[PDB]
Amino acid sequence: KVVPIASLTPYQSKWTICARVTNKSQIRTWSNSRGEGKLFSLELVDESGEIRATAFNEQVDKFFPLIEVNKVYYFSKGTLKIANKQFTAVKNDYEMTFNNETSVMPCEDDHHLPTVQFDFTGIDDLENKSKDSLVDIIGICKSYEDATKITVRSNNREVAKRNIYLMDTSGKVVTATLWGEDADKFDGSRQPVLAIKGARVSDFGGRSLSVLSSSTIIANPDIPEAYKLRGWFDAEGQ
DNA sequence: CCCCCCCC
Repeated sequence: KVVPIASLTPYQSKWTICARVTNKSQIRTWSNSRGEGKLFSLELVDESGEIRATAFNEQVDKFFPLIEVNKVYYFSKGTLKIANKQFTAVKNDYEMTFNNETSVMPCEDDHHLPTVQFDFTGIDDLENKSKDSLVDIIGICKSYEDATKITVRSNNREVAKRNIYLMDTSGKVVTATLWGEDADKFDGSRQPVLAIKGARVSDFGGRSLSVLSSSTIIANPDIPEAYKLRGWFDAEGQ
C-alpha cells in the first residue's frame, strides 16, 4: 500500500511508492579499499517529494532492464538511510538501496506525477557557492562550441567534451562543460533554455560548472522561470 | 556497497 516518498523512513521497512523515474544511470563497476561490484542509480519523484535509489550487482541485473526514464513504477521495500548530501542534488534526508526484498512493478501514469524539480542558484550567485558543491541552474544557452576529444592520462580515457555558455536574467554568463555522450548529442541551436539539476561547481575561471553524468538536463523546461528567461532574453538579452 | 566525471 502506497505511501508518498515524503513519508519513507528507515524505521519502517513496509512501504510501496508510486514514483516516476527522472534519472537512470548506466551500469558502472567499482573496486576499492573496501569493495568490488557494479551498480546503477535512479532518481524518483512523486507529488510529495523525490529520492535517489541505487541498485547493486544482482539487482542491477534484475532491474536495469525493467526501468526506464520518464515512466512510473511501484517501488516496494529497499534500504533507507541518510543521504550523502555531498554527492546529490536530490532533496531528501534519506536514500534508497535495493535488496533481495525490492519489488518494482509498473504504475499507472494517470495521477499525473511531476517531472524533474530544481532548487536553482542564480548564475550571479555561483560566486557565493563552493567548489565541488552541487547546484541547480536555469539559463539560455547563449552559445555552444563543437565537441572535442579530451585525453585523460590519470585513468586512460578519451572523453568527448563540449563547452556551453549559459546566461540568466542577470546577464552573467557561465561556462559549463558537458562530457561523453552529452558532449556529443548536445545541439544548442536557437539558444534554448536549459535547466540543469545537480551540476557541479568548479573554480576554473573564477566560477564555472561541470555537467556530470548524474546531472539531469532538460532542454526547454515547461516551468515558469523558463518563460521568464526567454521573455527577458528576447528583450534585454538581445 | 557508489559517490569517478576527466581538459584547459
